[PDB]
Amino acid sequence: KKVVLNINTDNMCNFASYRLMPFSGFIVEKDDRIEINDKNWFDMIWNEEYNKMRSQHDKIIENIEYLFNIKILSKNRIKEFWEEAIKYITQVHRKNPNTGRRNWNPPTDNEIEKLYETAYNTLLSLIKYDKNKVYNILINFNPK
Amino acid sequence: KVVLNINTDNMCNFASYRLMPFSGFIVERIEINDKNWFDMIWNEEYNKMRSQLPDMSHDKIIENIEYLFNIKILSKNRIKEFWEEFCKGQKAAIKYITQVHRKNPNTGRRNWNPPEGDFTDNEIEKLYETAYNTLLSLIKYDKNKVYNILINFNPKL
Amino acid sequence: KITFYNNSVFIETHNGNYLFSDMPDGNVDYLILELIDYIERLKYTPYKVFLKEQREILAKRIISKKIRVELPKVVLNINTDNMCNFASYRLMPFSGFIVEKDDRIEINDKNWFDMIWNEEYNKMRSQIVAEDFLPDMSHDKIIENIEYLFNIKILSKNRIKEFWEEFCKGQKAAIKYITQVHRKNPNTGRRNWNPPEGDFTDNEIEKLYETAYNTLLSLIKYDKNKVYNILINFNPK
Amino acid sequence: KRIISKKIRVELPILIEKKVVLNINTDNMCNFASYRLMPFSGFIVEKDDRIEINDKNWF
Amino acid sequence: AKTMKKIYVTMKTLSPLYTGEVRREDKEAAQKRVNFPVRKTATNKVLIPFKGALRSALEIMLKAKGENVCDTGESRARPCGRCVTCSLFGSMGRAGRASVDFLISNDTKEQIVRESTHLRIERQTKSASDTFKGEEVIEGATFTATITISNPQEKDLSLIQSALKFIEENGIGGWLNKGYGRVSFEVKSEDVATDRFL
Amino acid sequence: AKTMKKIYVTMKTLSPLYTGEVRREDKEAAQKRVNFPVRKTATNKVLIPFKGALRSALEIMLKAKGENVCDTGESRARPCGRCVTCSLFGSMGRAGRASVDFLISNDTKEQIVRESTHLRIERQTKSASDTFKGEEVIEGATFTATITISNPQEKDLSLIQSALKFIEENGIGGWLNKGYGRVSFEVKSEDVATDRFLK
Amino acid sequence: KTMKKIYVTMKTLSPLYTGEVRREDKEAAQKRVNFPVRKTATNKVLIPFKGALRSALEIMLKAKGENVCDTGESRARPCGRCVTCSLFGSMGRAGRASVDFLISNDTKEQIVRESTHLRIERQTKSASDTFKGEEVIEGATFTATITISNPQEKDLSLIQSALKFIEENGIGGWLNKGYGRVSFEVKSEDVATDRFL
RNA sequence: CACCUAAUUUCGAAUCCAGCAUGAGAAGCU
Ligand SMILES: [Zn+2]
Ligand SMILES: [Zn+2]
Ligand SMILES: [Zn+2]
Repeated sequence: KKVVLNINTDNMCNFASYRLMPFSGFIVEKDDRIEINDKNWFDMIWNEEYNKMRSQHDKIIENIEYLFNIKILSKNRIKEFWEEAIKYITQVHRKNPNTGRRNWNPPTDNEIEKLYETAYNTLLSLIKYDKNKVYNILINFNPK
Repeated sequence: KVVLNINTDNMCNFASYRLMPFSGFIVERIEINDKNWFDMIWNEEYNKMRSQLPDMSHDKIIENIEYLFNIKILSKNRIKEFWEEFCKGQKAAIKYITQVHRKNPNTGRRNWNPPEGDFTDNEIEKLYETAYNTLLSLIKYDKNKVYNILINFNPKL
Repeated sequence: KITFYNNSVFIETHNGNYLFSDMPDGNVDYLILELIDYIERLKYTPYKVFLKEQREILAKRIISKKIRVELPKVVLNINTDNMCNFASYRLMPFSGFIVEKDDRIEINDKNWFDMIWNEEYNKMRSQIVAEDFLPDMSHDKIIENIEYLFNIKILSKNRIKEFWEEFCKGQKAAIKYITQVHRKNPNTGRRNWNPPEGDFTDNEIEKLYETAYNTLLSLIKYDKNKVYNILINFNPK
Repeated sequence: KRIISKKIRVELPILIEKKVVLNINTDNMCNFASYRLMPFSGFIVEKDDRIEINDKNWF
Repeated sequence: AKTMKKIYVTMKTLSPLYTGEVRREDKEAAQKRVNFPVRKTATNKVLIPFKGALRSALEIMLKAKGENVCDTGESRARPCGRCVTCSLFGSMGRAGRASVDFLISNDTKEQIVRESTHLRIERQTKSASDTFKGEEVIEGATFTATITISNPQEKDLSLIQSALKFIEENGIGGWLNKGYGRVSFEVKSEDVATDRFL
Repeated sequence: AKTMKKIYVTMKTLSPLYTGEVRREDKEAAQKRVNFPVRKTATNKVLIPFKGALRSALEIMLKAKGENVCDTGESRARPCGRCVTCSLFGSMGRAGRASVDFLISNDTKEQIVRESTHLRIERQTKSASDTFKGEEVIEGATFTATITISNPQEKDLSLIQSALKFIEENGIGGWLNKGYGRVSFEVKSEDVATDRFLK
Repeated sequence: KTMKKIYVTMKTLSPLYTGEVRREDKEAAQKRVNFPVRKTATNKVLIPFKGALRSALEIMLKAKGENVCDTGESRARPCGRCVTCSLFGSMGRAGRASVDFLISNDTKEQIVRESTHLRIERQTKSASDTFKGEEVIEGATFTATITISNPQEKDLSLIQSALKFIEENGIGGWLNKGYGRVSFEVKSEDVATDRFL
């Protein structure tokens, strides 16, 4: 079969009048058309096959004032809550069983866990409140 | 033009493409060709500047290496060291296998690992000769075939 | 310090005493050029003179006068000795390799390239493996077995991650991975499993390894959507 | 006094740089294993103060 | 603003040096052979993170001396912007004055990096229960770095040199408790103006 | 915190010391001459692992005493983090406060390193059935290590010294059954400040 | 736990010879002597002790009818189940009985001498060959300590039986010529492992 | 009281193992 180099020949050496080059490419049979392509090629198709396998109320506002005052319920939190939300809030409060690392912000340790719980409560309740009410509530706290 | 100058065997099937990992030399009538060209060219010009095997079947090779691996005549240190001398050429592998197999005239002790079991003297020497003939005939094969043969017995070759 | 003489520059540095060509009185470490008398009249005979072909014949005279004569990235040698003497030239019949780094250029032999070719061969071989890209239990039993081996840390998040990567590469690659992981070593007696936490003996530990083997074997027969919904609960990434 | 009369310097208790000259066209270079190597064919000439590497045309 | 401080750091290893590979692709390529690869360049030279070691040295020393110095070591800890290491190394708003370079080795991986065998031995039967291969940088291998301080102060160099002697005392890189990473630093400082290039 | 303990140990060798070479390329360079190379630096000085010996000594004695100590010697065993040796030598969530340096010889190679011959003899025949060559460290060679305890306690120096006497009793590394590695220790400790470098 | 300490004190009854093993200490000494005695760098005499105990115990336990592995054959593998496998180690475990070297109490200038041995023709009774060897003098005292990690009720008895077999056969080299006959004294004690705390 | 000798040979290899575990986040300016 006809054989085509996809490799770059624009780097060479001259030894014994032979224009040689050490190379580490892969030879591919493709339907009576053989080719020898580089490592990048295999990187690209390994990525393509991986992506193909990958194709499958006043107290609430006062709690937000306290929490944003010590910045545990900060601006990106308010944004990503707006971007949303129950599964999000579940995913940003769940304590890691190995390290005990809740994904909130740092603000005693008992007060820290109470404040963390306070956030989960306030975050869950505000999603209970309808849109616009929370939206307005959240604008003067983080305008975005 | 392309002349591949390599065996197009050992073709695995990643995804829907029959690939085959390779490392060789492109030489310009362009001709991709393997490490044997570099051995030939290196010997040729290195001496031009100095001017002032047994053949046993592949199934029987695999079965005998499996048998000697179970009774610990061939071990992971031996399969790795023989692979290192096989990468150094087909003449260093002959020297290494001859050095391991040889009976020292004063002691009579071959450098193989002794078998594990209840084998008598003639059976032990027959298995030593089996290891010699098997690793001697294995060299007659190419690097990829040698690699697929010994990669089962030693997974970190 | 730069003095003068009859055209002579006499630049003194901290390293060496150059003289570009009356003669001076100090040491003229490097001299740059009847002149033999100009050499012989000059105190502290120079180390190495810096001298169209008549030059070379003159240099032979400078060679005979017992004076060194030169006729007009750091490079290191990783070579041998061998040596030879042909046509008044100490030689070496060697062919090799010029390796270019950021600061050094080194001259290496073919043995270093064989070292590099062995490494590149061993690198290439461990990229393409087999056909990249069974028992059976119920789905809920698979859930409680993965929960139980997660609690006792036999099946960990890293093991679930490599299981998902070997499952995306296909069925046979994942079969090879679990048969490698559950491989009891005949000369050592350990498998490639995380040992469970808890007060256990050898029999229930071996049984738990067997149910880990059977659970990860029976999960392979399921499709990718069920396996993804089975393993996100334990490994969220 | 008698080696000063021989016009050679005497101490009573400079820089010399032994340099390696390449003298080889290194513009034709290739990359194989993150190494800029070139297959090389020449002679290690060892004269004084200069271990010059010289090609086959020099020979 | 008219002057800058140039601190050329030449560090040699008295103990074998390990720092861990960070690139995932390089690390998953390396575990087919070795279990703990050393962090290297794509030009095969060894790289060590350096700003974190100097900053951690200054935080521990300045906290133990008694200055009002914040701690950025804790989880998601915020730099205050008032202490001297907030001014020297970085703040949440103001950038760091010291642009600390990486520790670039002089030699490549074939000269200074060597793969070795580490163990885990049972205490009762005295047998090697586990075994793993890890790369390390050899002893006497030298590394170069450059610390460029813009808007310098009088005491910045004393702080950097004190942090360097603390890194000699503790170690740099990983596996510091087992004896790895003990180093010796040479310092060449200099005043420059910013318009040498002009 | 404000202070750290410095424990300079100077260990002299009484019976020949072997600690095996770890580097695979240094091994493969040295197996053409010596079957058992000694652990060595690139600056031709002898390296000995020290943290594992002290840790294993403390776990063995504190287990025989009956104290709550985990074992980190079984296969893939993880430290709990509540022991006494877990504080000194580390756990999964916390590092060890006692950073233990490698034992590095004051002399170099080719001065304390000596390559020797070892035997295996038939019991019925009394002939040298096997022979190998191993690289040892001579007796009277002096090694220097430092232990930096970051958060010192009252019982750290006593625990370190007790582990040192156990290393004297058992041996430090290598073929400890045959009699190799029997050493003795000299200890000099001081409570240095953490801010001593801040001039 | 407990540990067993057997302090052995060895008095040398006939001459003793253990050859040097270090290459740099033999090839630097072949211009002076032909068989240098095995030494420390602190000028004290070294004798390998674990192998003599192991060889003794394997001979007597093999001839008693119990299953023991023979580690005397070339490239032998210990079984891991026998008594000497438990005491002196095997492949996969280690020796409970760590056996120290036999360190001399004196230097070499006190208890090492340099003898002249011959080889004599049989027909004519003439000194055909001459060689020189360093030997350890008689009554030289050596000391060693056997430390048993997990002791049983039959480790000290087997160690003492191996010591008596060593006094009957000999330790070190040149055993058939009469060299190396010794006398052993044992001080046995049972320490606690946590005793250094 | 002398005198001769003080050398020579074999071996210098073999094997096991090379695994796990954790964490993938958040801030300000904007
Ligand atoms: Zn701060
Ligand atoms: Zn613990
Ligand atoms: Zn046995």
